[PDB]
Amino acid sequence: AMLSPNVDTALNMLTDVYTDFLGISNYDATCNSLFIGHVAKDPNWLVEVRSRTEILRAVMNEFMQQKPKIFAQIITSFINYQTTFDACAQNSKAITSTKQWIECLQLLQKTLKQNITLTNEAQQVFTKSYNQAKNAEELLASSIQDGWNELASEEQAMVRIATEIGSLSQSIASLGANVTAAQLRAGKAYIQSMVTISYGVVMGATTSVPFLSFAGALFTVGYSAYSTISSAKEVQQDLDKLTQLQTLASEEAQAAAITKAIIQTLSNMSEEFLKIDDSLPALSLLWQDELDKVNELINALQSGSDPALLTDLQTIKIASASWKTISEFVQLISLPPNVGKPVLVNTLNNTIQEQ
Repeated sequence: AMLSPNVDTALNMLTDVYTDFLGISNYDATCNSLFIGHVAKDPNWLVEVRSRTEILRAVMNEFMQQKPKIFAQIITSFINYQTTFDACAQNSKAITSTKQWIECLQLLQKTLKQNITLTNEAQQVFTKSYNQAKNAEELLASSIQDGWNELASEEQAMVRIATEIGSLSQSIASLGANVTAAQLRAGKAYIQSMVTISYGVVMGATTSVPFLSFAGALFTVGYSAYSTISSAKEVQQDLDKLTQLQTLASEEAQAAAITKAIIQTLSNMSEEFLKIDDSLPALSLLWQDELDKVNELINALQSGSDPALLTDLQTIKIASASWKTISEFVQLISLPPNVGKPVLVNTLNNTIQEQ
């Protein structure tokens, strides 16, 4: 236990930070790109969904108003500590008085308390937005449930259409790249492209018309998003079975099934990126661990322990290398990601690029 965290541990946690904040931004983009058409006077349940999705849109836009500041603070926290820590580490043990060691280590103490405070405050932003999103998603679930209850005759047809839509989304998501610290460190470049699925519905069993459009981000390496989506057999298979399943249902029941599947996807991504993949709690405990070790060392040298026998000080120049490696990483993930050309998936069964 040096004055440093385990490096592999810290990088994987920073990778989670970097995928989570990317996920939040893309989720926000998904919320603000959601489009629902008309032709066919809106049923009551769709009037309700339009309003309640708008609330969810507002909740995530409010969070985005703070996300840049929150992300910047995380990056700065690691840049500031490594710089301060590197200044301590240079102290040649030969000519560095114990009073000097105490001084520079107390500057570490000051920064760590800063870092802990700003991390906890950011975590409160997450919990505020998470609870807001959950309440909004509960209103969405009620509306679509009431809509399905107005169509009990077609309930099992709607369940099948919704399931295939969830499967189709999963089949595309399963083509995404695995983002790890090892691969970011090794220079791998991840491409972030938005994939729009345009869900049509059949009118009077005769003509397909647009109903809803929904976009989400897909990460690839090397090849574009279109290259792998257009090449996946599972995707085209899911598209063909969805078309046949939509022939068993009213235009309105088709719409209610699409809407329920999209509501479920929105709810899972908020649960994912605003709570489960929220790594701020683990970030605070990292700083806390370091404060405990620095205060123990400060207490030790103040109270008369012999400095050259305290292992935290014997290894200070190795902990500095760890912090440098960590700071090199946060600067890497601070870059703008690479945006690829978007992909359109239309449920008249075609895959287009640049669209």
